[PDB]
Amino acid sequence: VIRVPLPEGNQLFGVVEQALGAGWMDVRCEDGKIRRCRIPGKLRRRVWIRVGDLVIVQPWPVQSDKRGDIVYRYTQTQVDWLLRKGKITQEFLTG
Amino acid sequence: MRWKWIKKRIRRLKRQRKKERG
Amino acid sequence: GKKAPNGEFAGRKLKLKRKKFRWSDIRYKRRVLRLKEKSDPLEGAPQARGIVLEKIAVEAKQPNSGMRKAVRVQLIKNGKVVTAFCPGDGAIKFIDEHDEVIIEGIGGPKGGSMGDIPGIRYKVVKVNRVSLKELVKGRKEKPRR
RNA sequence: UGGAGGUGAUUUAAAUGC
RNA sequence: GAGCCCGGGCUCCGUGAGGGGGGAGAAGUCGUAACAAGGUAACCGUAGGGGAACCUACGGCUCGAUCACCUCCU
RNA sequence: GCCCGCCGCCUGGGGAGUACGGCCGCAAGGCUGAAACUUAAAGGAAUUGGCGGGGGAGCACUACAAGGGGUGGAGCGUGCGGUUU
RNA sequence: UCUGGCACGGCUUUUCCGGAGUGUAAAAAGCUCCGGGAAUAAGGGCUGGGCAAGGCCGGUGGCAGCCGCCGCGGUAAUACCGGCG
Repeated sequence: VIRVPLPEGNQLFGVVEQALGAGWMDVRCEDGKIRRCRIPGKLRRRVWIRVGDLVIVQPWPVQSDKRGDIVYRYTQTQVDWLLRKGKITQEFLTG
Repeated sequence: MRWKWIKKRIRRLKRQRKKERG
Repeated sequence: GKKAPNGEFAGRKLKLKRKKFRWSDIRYKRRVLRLKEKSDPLEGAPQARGIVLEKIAVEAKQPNSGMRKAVRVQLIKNGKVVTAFCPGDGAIKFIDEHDEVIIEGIGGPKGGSMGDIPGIRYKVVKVNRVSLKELVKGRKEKPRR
């Protein structure tokens, strides 16, 4: 049985657009905005994210439309599962 | 280093002093 | 001769020496001119009220990440833009935009923001002339407008 | 036993890592 | 004999497109500069040149290099 | 070193030996010389270790030479990578 | 629960009420004398190292926060929040 995390609350699916340096990434999100996202350290040590990965984002409580933290990165087969459940669209991933 | 800096300082000076002279 | 002239009538040289060499203490120089008093707004003061233009949250420093609660307040007579660090957990809540917010420094006037915070020179005590440590405790008073 | 010069010098061994 | 006014000059306060640098963030790129002789020793003042680190010339210095070769000194 | 006389210079780092101003210089430049801001270090000597495309001494047979045989060519046995299921 | 605490038994009785003069050269200040008369206003900070002067449980999980510095929070936190000491 396969199990895949999904965005909880106001959390958003996102595709990673650009690497800025220092754990800051520009992420195009599922509501249509580009957020400047932080990688919590607890994450940076565990994974290697890259441009054109799909992520869960936790927006910040101030400037919700401009900043967030990336909170979970998806593998390639999870992304396929999220395409097949209709969680994400193939048109959103490419951009 | 101080090679660097001397010519950087000189280039900054000139270029800027060019911008002042102009 | 370890420096100094020693001699009855020389003293004046002494007297100017010290003073000449006093101005290598940044702190002394600064006060005796009054650069402490001119630059880092306040006009020197203990504290300053100001209108909360908006609420902003900024990032933490180098080993760190966490969303500090900061306001943007405008000092009223000073008429200067100040970004500011807010004590307490929940807080950013009890501060409505366009309530009065009295502002102080925090941890040596030198410029030194505390280790975590990059910029923030200053502290907030108040929301509508009642403080933040009074609003972290539920009973003591609770806010208006 | 420990110190200062003068001149051969050796290209057969390759950038990077949070 | 004041304030007042007028024409010009000079200076200072509130504030402005644009522009300079700093201490940083450290996940993109280029290179390997220095730190080991860093793989062409390194620095140094001066001059030119190169995208960059930097290279080269001339003079200096060892805070200079590793044996080797030669020379001195308790 | 220990004393006595005078003189220059320093007063944490980086900003910066820069800005501005003045002085000097044909020019190139020099002399004089901050502040805003930022940092819990900058630094020095020695100790240990690891390291260097460093030097001496000594061994080795998973070393190399010397030497004998062979793997890599085929068929098959086997375990694996992969693919298939 | 022997630092101390509680029951219970007894004592005294700051504030508080009432009276005398005072003082006022009118009050108030109500002090001061006397009668009545209750065990009856205590808190704030900190407790990782510095400073130690002071440690466990529960929550939380490099978050939220703490922070004067050095650091501390990345799933057993004495450092955060709450409680208990």
